[PDB]
Amino acid sequence: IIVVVNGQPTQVPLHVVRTKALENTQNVAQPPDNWEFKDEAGNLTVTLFLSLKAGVAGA
Amino acid sequence: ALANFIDRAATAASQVLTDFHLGDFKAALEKQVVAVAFDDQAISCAEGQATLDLAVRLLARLYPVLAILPLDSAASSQAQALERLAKSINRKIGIRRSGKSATVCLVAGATRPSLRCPTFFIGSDGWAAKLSRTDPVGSGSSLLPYGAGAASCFGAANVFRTIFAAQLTGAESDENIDLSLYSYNKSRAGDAGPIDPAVDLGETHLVGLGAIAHGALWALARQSGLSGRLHVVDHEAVELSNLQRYVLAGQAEIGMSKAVLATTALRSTALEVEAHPLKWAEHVARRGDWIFDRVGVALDTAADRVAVQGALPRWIANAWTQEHDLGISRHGFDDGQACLCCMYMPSGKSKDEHQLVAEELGIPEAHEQVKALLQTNAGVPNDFVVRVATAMGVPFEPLAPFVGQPLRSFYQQAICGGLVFQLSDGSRLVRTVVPMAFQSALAGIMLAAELVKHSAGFPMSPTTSTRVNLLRPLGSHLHDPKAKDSSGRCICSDEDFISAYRRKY
Amino acid sequence: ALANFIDRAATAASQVLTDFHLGDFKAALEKQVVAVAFDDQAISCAEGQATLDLAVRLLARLYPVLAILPLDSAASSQAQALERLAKSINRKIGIRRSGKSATVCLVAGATRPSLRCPTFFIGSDGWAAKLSRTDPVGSGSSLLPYGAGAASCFGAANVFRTIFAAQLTGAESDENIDLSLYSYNKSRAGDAGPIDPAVDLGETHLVGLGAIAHGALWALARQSGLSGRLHVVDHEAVELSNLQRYVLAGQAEIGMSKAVLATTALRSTALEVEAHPLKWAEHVARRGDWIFDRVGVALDTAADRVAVQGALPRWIANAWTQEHDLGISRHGFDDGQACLCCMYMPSGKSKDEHQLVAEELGIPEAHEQVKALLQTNAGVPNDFVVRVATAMGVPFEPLAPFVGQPLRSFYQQAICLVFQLSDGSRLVRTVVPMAFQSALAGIMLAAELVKHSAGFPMSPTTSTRVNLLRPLGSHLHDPKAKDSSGRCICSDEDFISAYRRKYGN
Amino acid sequence: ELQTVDPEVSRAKFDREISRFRPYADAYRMQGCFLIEESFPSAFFIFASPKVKPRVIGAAIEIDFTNYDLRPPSVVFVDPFTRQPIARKDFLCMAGVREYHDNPAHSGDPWLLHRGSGEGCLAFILDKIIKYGT
Amino acid sequence: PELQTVDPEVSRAKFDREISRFRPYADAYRMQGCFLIEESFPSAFFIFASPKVKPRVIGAAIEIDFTNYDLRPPSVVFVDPFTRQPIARKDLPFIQSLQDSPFLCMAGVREYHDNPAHSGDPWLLHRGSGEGCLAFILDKIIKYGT
Ligand SMILES: [Zn+2]
Ligand SMILES: [Zn+2]
Repeated sequence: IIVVVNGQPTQVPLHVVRTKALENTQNVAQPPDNWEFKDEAGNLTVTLFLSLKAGVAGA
Repeated sequence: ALANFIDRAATAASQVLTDFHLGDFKAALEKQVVAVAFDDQAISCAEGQATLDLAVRLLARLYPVLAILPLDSAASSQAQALERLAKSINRKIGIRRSGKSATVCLVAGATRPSLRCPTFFIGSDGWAAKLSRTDPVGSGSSLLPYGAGAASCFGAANVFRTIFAAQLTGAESDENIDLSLYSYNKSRAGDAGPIDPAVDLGETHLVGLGAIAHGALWALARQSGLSGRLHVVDHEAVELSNLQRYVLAGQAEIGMSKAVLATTALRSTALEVEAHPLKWAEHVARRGDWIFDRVGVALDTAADRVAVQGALPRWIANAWTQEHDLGISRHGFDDGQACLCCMYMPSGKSKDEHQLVAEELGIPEAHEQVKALLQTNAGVPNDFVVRVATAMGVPFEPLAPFVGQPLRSFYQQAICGGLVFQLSDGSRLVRTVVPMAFQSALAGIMLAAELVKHSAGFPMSPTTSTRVNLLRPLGSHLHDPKAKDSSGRCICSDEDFISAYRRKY
Repeated sequence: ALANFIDRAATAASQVLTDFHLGDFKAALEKQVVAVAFDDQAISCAEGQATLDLAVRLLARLYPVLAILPLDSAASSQAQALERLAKSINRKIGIRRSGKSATVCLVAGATRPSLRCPTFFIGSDGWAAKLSRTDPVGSGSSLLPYGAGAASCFGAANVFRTIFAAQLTGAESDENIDLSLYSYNKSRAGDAGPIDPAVDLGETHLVGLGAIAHGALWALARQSGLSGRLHVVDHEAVELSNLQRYVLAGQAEIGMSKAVLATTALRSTALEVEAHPLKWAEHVARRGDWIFDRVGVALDTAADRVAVQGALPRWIANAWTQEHDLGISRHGFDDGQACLCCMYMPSGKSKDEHQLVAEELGIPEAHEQVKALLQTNAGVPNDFVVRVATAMGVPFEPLAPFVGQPLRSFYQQAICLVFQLSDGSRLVRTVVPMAFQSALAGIMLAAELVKHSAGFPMSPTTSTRVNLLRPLGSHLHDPKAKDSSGRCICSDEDFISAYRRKYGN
Repeated sequence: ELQTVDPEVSRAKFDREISRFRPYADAYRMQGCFLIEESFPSAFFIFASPKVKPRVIGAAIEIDFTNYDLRPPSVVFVDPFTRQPIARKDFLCMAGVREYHDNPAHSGDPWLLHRGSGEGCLAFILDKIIKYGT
Repeated sequence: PELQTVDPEVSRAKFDREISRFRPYADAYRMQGCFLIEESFPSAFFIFASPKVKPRVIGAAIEIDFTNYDLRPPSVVFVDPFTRQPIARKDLPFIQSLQDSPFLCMAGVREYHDNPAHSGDPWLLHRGSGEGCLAFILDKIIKYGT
């Protein structure tokens, strides 16, 4: 499994993959609820994506 | 030499640094001399000039003392102009002409300044943004600004992550960046990507003219030979605080319409610029023609961006800055991919405004009273403004002028404008997200890149969105897939919305 | 030998005779012996038989004693049949086989009866009706009934005007009639009318199947070569008093559906008859098609005939028997001429029903009490019926049973009865025409439908009028301008469109 | 009453009577007159005094245009919910209304004296109800 | 005010379809006192009256606004039957000061989702369910008044 956490990859139930993915990328600061585990297609060896939600600030 | 808008920059830093204290932070800035150094190679070409322009535009919005270091005599003229640029942003800013006191340094061109401080060589070659910690990387000969400008953003982020390293986690300095803004992969020796700057943007709408839009405008004004009809839509005016983030605003633009600013900034392009000093909804209603071939979105709220998709433009580029991530998403509506509304579909119930407001003010138990005051929009009684200052740990007196005004006013002026933040030495954090200028600028560069690439007809991104975290080492994989909403509740599932789209396009 | 329906014939007489008195009148009839004489010329042709047929049908509806006089042995077969026809209408009628006692005689054929009583020779030739007071006129050889039948009506009218000469004014009998029912002008030797069994009615509607329709049906059933589809429409049944006027009703028809009777009247034609025991509205509603190729109206009130025009048939022939005339009118809608609604457009306001009934009750100024007793449907008090009976000039006793009953009850019985209690001085309001008026109007109606469906040139004036209580007019045609009020539906663009939509032009 | 006039005539006349009401709907609403339903040959209205508090349905009617405008329209007071005819405990004696001309007490004022004048059309009927009833 | 920003083709088809879905039922809605008075995108104007109360009283009149439908749920405003101007709850014979205009505290209604006290229940959680269609609003009002 390859989890791309905020663009940064890390090799590792499914909350087990996110927990070690957040521990490996030191991104455990943000609650795990704010993260969205997706597949290479974006659906809520393989490559998975542990990214945040899209943003609102821009002005 | 700290800028008159420094408290807003401190607000932004307070959301990314651990153990933040406002006195500490300004003191830290005051002990810095951030150097921009450059030689004949950088100043002799458009990519060099652009990198330097934006580096200074970003650094002067935060650091109280810069060193402007021309390394040969040809760079001297550019040095004077750069100094004038800095000062037009912060007239009290300090300029050093000597390198001995630099605490960190950015270098454009081919020459090493050989200073005793962390030094980051930045530059570009067309679509490629380049940064090295060890060797000069040079400026290319293209007339595109995307690589050159993105290089400045990465430069400014590394300056910030070097100086404040001890208050960041997993935030090492970048050693090497070679990133193509064409593909968002590592640049390759073959696929340089097309660099012809003669292109036409069609009839494009830029919605929102704030920080992100200033990065885009910065780029669109520096692509010589670009044609197009650009509609620029925002109803607001530049405020002092905005200079923390708005790379094309200086002291002289305080109080200017954001639509007029954007018009002036493009005056020397060949773009046909139509200024709409109105909100999107009023623009859309007066226009009375719902054909929007190309819309760039640079807004602040989910609702405002979703309202744009509701108009059913043919194609949208959406750009954002959030806490630990900036980016762009792209949307055709009838393309099997996620629409812009997909991006903001809510995942479940949340807390109401009365609760979150009550929590911020340190009174999570006067929810009922805050609910009434947000509906009646009545004046906050004296006994209320007294409670709030005590629960927040600040004096009553600075807040007394808000007694009697609407609670929304009291809240968004005292709290969201950072008055309680100053009074508490940065411990009472603002809930409104305030991005760093280098994030706003990069997001806007990427937005003008997408609009340009789209309008040249390039095959579009393999994924919906592209993301960047400038508070960390650049990622190895910036593409971010997003699946269409499958709840059934997004309008891209609606046959009426699909019909209205196919009718137009 | 007076008929069981004689009071209805007395109701009719009382409207035309001066100083009428019921008792005198019935006595005057009992002193008469009305003779029908005829020879081998009359019984040997279709015209002569038709003339005899209708004459007996008319005279048997009024005179209690007939003399049937065959003038040779050939005419003896027709004689028995004529006696049987007269008895089928009034079983107690008196039949004389001698003229020694005649008070008035009608003669068909060529032979003179040689009697001392007033004697009218009647006859025909095709479209021409013939009557002469001095010489036989003879009966032609055509298969046309119109002239022959009209001659009987002229026969019966002159009988009535002769017997009752002393109670009429300007009512001389006719000396000579040579009237063309084709042209309604004096019959010319060259100006004759076409005679051909080649006549198709297409799809024709006969609305109203009462007295006038009976004359029309008598004629159509003797029209040789008649083809087509004919709708006969009436919801009512034959009442005993109708035998005073309905030439095809005898004792055996009492109680029967007028629609079933009209059907059997035509059984010997080639017409496909559809009989509808309905009112016109129900006929129209059940057809759901407002195509009416040809309509013959034989009704009794303005509103009913006006409603027929509302449906917008292509062409209407309208037939009437009024107080001082009988007649026929012809109406296309979109032709510049008057329309059937024209013929009854009101010219001013009139008396209300409570007021007219107050005059008929001898209480002209109790109009308020007659309106109240009609609205409140309350019982007529005893002091009212004593007032009414005294105003009516009769004893109170016949009207005493009505004390306590609705005024509508009192008026529906005593008034619709008191005519007999007053020896004929109290006249009823509703005109009861004489049998010969109804029959001629119906002959004219059959004439028009056949001429129009044979495509002859159509009449120069809208209507044709005859007054059989006077010597025949020298100018029967009556012009009639299109209403020029604007208020007649023939002025209305919606009605004109709906007519062209169906029939063009 | 059964429709015996060519219905292309009456339908055309009713549709025009309706077209002409629509530009005035706002004005009529102000006076309390509301077109509820419309479908040849009937047009259903409800009425409410605008100055009566509380706001009260004072009347509902059905207006029939069968055989319009040879025959003038029937005006029946009905219950606003069930549409059923009502008793006075909850006809308009006026020319232009078929209940009046068919009353034998008004046989002397025939409708063809009034046809085309403006009496008997929809606005005329609505205006009379608005003026009197309120 | 709310301005029409959704392609009006979309919101007008949806409106037109809510009115079409209403028409076959109008008699049964009348039996409950529900009268469609005027329909004209984006507005549907109704009057309401208790069939079960004598004398018949107009107890409510609503303007229903379908601007930006159904990206935005519809606005329900209580108005005066004749003036067609908003009214205060004091003058109104799930509904929520007496001098303030009442609204329908309910998912599916714009005055709910825009109220700060319900920011946590966003409309897009409810879109496409029934809540916020014309019949959903009509049902609630018919059931408040009896
Ligand atoms: Zn979507
Ligand atoms: Zn006429």
